[PDB]
Amino acid sequence: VPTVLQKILARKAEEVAERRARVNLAEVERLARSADAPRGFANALLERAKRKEPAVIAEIKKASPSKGVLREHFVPAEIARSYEAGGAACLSVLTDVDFFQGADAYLKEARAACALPVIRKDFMIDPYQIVEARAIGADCILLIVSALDDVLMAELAATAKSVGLDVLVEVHDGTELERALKTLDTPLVGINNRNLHTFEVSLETTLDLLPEIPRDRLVVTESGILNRADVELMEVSEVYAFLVGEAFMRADDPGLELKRLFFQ
Ligand SMILES: O=C(O)c1ccccc1NC[C@@H](O)[C@H](O)[C@H](O)COP(=O)(O)O
Repeated sequence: VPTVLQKILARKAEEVAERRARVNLAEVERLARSADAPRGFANALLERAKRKEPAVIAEIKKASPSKGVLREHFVPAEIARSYEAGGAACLSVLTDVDFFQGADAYLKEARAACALPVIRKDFMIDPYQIVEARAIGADCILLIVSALDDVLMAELAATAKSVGLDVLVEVHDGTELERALKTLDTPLVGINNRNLHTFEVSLETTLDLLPEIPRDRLVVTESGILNRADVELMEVSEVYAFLVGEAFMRADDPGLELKRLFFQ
């Protein structure tokens, strides 16, 4: 529905077709069976959150639709190592090329550089992309409720499980939340505080949904985390899992900014 999302998804269908033409599904499936074992993306968040410790998914993002270029000097392996040293639980690596100035290679490089699990941050609309995520070494994929009907969403999640990927489902409102909870049993329920129609950010997007989130799910609050008051708000509300990019991409030492926001 969101205009920018429609444009991304239209492009995404083209890119999938183009890649499938060059590398067909059977080959991507062979590469996925051969990849390094998944590192346990959900487990890494769950083991910290259950101890009331910050579970930070640190995001490697060169540019974005809402902000333009976020980091001039962009070396994924170095960002990954800084993130790990600063206390991140997992990484998020944008692999979308035309809207986030990302690349699949950035995920391979970030993952090889550290021992943390990595979510492929991209726009999944086709089982091909899910199998491909595992072939490039991802430990988790992203499903965006705004972008999917329920049957397709269940199908993509089932494809992910069958290649050993964890699933992060992202919602923006109560209607999307209830579709996600009814359709998927992943524990990882991501709430995006950034409205994709206006690009406005509200941390209360997360807080207002907590009364509908079962205790067997883990809330991952996404976007808008910029300062320590934001972190305090979430932790007092018993939100311990975060997806954060801009706050770190604007800093000289991204891992140090992570330590300053979460571990002092
Ligand atoms: O950030 C954007 O401009 C944007 C635009 C269109 C679609 C999705 C978008 N962002 C996806 C969102 O998951 C963010 O990359 C992460 O939540 C990290 O947010 P940040 O901490 O950088 O505000």
